[PDB]
Amino acid sequence: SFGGVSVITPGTNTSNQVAVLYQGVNCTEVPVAIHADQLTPTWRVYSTGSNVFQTRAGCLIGAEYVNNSYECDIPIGAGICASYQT
Amino acid sequence: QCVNLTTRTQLPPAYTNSFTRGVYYPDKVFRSSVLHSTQDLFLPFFSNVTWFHVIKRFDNPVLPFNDGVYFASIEKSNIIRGWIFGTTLDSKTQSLLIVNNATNVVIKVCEFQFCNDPFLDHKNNKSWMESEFRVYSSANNCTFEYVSQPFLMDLEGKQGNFKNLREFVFKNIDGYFKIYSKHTPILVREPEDLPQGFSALEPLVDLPIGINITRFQTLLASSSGWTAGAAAYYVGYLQPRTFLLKYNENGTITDAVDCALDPLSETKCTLKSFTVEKGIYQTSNFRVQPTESIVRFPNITNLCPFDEVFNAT
Amino acid sequence: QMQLVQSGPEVKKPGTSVKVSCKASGFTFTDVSSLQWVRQARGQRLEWIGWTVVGTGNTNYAPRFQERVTITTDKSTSTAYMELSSLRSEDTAVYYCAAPFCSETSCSDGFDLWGQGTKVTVS
Amino acid sequence: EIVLTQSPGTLSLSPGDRATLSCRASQSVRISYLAWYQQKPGQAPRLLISGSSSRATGIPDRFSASGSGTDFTLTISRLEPEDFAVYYCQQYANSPWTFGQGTKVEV
Amino acid sequence: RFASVYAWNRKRISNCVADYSVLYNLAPFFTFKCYGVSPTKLNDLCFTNVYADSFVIRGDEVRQIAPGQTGNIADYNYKLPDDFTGCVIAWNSNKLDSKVSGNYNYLYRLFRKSNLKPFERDISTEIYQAGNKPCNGVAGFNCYFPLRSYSFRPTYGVGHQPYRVVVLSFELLHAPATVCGPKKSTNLVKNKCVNFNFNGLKGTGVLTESNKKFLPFQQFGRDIADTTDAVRDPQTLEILDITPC
Ligand SMILES: *[C@@H]1O[C@H](CO)[C@@H](O)[C@H](O)[C@H]1NC(C)=O
Ligand SMILES: *[C@@H]1O[C@H](CO)[C@@H](O)[C@H](O)[C@H]1NC(C)=O
Ligand SMILES: *[C@@H]1O[C@H](CO)[C@@H](O)[C@H](O)[C@H]1NC(C)=O
Ligand SMILES: *[C@@H]1O[C@H](CO)[C@@H](O)[C@H](O)[C@H]1NC(C)=O
Ligand SMILES: *[C@@H]1O[C@H](CO)[C@@H](O)[C@H](O)[C@H]1NC(C)=O
Ligand SMILES: *[C@@H]1O[C@H](CO)[C@@H](O)[C@H](O)[C@H]1NC(C)=O
Ligand SMILES: *[C@@H]1O[C@H](CO)[C@@H](O)[C@H](O)[C@H]1NC(C)=O
Repeated sequence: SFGGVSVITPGTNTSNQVAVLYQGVNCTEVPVAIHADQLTPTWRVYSTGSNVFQTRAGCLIGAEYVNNSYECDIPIGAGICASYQT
Repeated sequence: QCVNLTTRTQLPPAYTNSFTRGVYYPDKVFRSSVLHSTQDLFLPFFSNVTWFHVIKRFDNPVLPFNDGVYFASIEKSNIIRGWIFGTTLDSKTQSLLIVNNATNVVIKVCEFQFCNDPFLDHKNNKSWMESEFRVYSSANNCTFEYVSQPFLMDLEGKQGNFKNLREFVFKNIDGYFKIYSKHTPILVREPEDLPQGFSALEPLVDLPIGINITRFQTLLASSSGWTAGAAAYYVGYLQPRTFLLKYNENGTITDAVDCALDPLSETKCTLKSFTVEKGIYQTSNFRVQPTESIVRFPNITNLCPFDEVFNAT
Repeated sequence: QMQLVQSGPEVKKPGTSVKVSCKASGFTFTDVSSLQWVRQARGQRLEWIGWTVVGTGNTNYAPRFQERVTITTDKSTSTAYMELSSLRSEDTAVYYCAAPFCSETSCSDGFDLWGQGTKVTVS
Repeated sequence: EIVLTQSPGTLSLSPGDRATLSCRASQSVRISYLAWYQQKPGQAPRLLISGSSSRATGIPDRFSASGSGTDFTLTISRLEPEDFAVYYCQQYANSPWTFGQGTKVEV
Repeated sequence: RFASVYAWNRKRISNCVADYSVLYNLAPFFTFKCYGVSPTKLNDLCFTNVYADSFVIRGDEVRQIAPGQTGNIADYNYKLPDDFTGCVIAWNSNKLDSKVSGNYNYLYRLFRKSNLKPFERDISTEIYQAGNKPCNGVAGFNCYFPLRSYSFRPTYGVGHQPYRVVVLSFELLHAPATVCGPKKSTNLVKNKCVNFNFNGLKGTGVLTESNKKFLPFQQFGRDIADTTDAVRDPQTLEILDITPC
């Protein structure tokens, strides 16, 4: 199994908290691969982070999913945009 | 003279996170006002180092070693003095002898038959002196001899107010001995945990001796029993990592980051900058490493008639 | 398969010498493997003669066989030779060569493999 | 300089019964350098157990080793009619090796 | 006398001038191939440190000293790294090492638990146990001696004569040099387009004064393009500053 990794970040001064997207993967594929010497990125702690929301571009970890609507801030893909709010 | 004193006492250790310590100069070149990305063996940021405390204690094992580990001591009394490296201590495998008593710095690689515990600690009750100098017995074929200036020593010993903080990372590359060292006399506090800050590690002994390090001891400084003062020393292990290093205009390292700590640091070193703006950034890929090896070749095991062809009448 | 082979029974005459071989295609001499030689007479207890090391070439003989037997091992041809001299009627018996299945550093304390033996008789 | 005696000298038991045999020496104590063998008429001897602690290739669990001292013992749970043969005890540790005299079992 | 295979000596060559003319002038030097350099350009470069390794091996195993070679002497006795820089010299020495009565003072490993990484240090001669059972004391069954002695006699044909071997290894131009070649210095010229040759560096430019502070273990300066632009004069230790015409 192979793929891509993207990082969702607000400005560095604004905060130091991020969200990570796994491109084009069913969200149950990555939790299995959480073991030492098994993933190229070594920061597998994040995979067991915040609640996972599955999208058409892959599930993103570390950001929650509200159901109201705002203006797009950071475009995720297929009708989803992330933002830094209260 | 040496004594089989034995009567060793041991206590459970502690754990402490090393914040940012353990950064040294990778190469022998002068760069200024740049950002340089280097892959090498480093101490990972926010790693867990094993803290040890000495009052009524006696420890001298080998440091679990892979051509380099990190060792940081907070002291005032200047207990640790010299270096003795050896794999069998049998006068067959040439053993090190690095000695700096007051001002001399003698390096000698020679076959040695040492004692059980080469100790300079024990001699004349409270008082300290350079006793047990002849820890070795025979010096048949000694290769290298060299004299240089010593470290910043402390006269006699002082209990408490441990201003001095010595950091040593041990290795040696291509035979070049490299015990990188940094001695800062800045501890305005109790020992407690390791301090917070940044400081590089110049190679203090970058010298062509030649042999490598795999099992050794560090020399700690009547002939039985002692009541020493308080001291603390910390042990940490290195791993292969990629670091981004910043040089200021004066040519010295100011700040650094490691790629493989957090996604934030990952994109920081992908963009080759210390600040990232709001957005979405693509970074290293996502692979799964193989877990084992399998080999399947055909079952038959005969001998191909090669000598008949090659050595016929 | 993993089994040793040997020559056939032989008949000799007094005042002569023989060479006995245990070249086997079912076993690899390699460098750690060693083999011993045993002799079986007609309804008699087995007696140990000697065993030799392929790698270091060291031998080990009986206290009474330092005058008429020589043991040598050739790794290139993967064989073991004994030169036997002074063959009387008491030396007519069946010879066996034994060597454990020992490849590289892995092998046990017993000689599992066993040659069928050659019947040497001298009149 | 080692002499081995195997006991009992002869046996005659019903097939399928449990039997046990022993061998004795006079030299130093060793348990891991002892091997047991069976030789059949017209066939080379075959190995049964080595070192009194492990089995060879293809050896069924019938042969069980025992003994912790200088004595060496072997036990057979059932006497299937093909096992009627002679047993040999062999040591390795000491001066040049020497076998035993052999124990023959009868029907 | 040269040391055994398993105790190769490592000699210090530093703070002197090396002339390779006499080295390459010896008639019986045959297996002389160099990897990182060319053998005729050893007299014009400065090396930071030079090491020499001496051992005597059989003729059939001289080919095992090339880097990356696999075998039985290149796994338990002496292994060269894959990034080797320097070169080896080998020549027959059947005249001296061999003896009429038999010389048996050359040894080498026969068994080992595992192979050895390049140059990693050891001598221990403890017994090696083939079987799973632990063996101690002396030799016997499934526990042997890991040493065998060479037999060097004139009766042996080609392929068994002793072959004296020496290996030279050295880094290249990343530290204050100590071993140099025979060359003649001159007077330094300031603020003039010249053709400098500073301890191995050939370039063109004008040399000025610089204020940047070099630590005692540094000799070269570099910039973003990774080209040298500040060098320290060997003879007199001020810091210059290289800029093109
Ligand atoms: C820090 O980032 C914020 C992002 O909104 C920016 O407004 C501010 O000017 C920055 N401060 C700096 C770069 O010192
Ligand atoms: C992931 O796989 C499960 C199991 O087959 C399936 O039910 C689900 O539809 C898949 N999700 C996506 C986003 O493809
Ligand atoms: C939207 O989410 C809130 C909680 O996050 C929940 O109470 C509400 O029912 C959701 N609305 C719909 C239409 O599902
Ligand atoms: C301790 O005793 C051992 C065994 O007698 C001996 O080998 C060793 O040299 C002794 N060491 C000292 C320091 O007396
Ligand atoms: C690492 O150090 C922290 C800080 O005290 C501690 O809480 C944690 O238990 C340590 N973990 C390990 C595995 O030692
Ligand atoms: C170091 O050697 C010098 C030269 O003899 C001597 O003056 C000095 O006292 C020595 N240092 C000691 C003995 O601690
Ligand atoms: C110091 O040690 C020496 C040798 O061990 C001894 O002769 C002397 O009496 C001791 N002196 C004191 C004050 O302990």
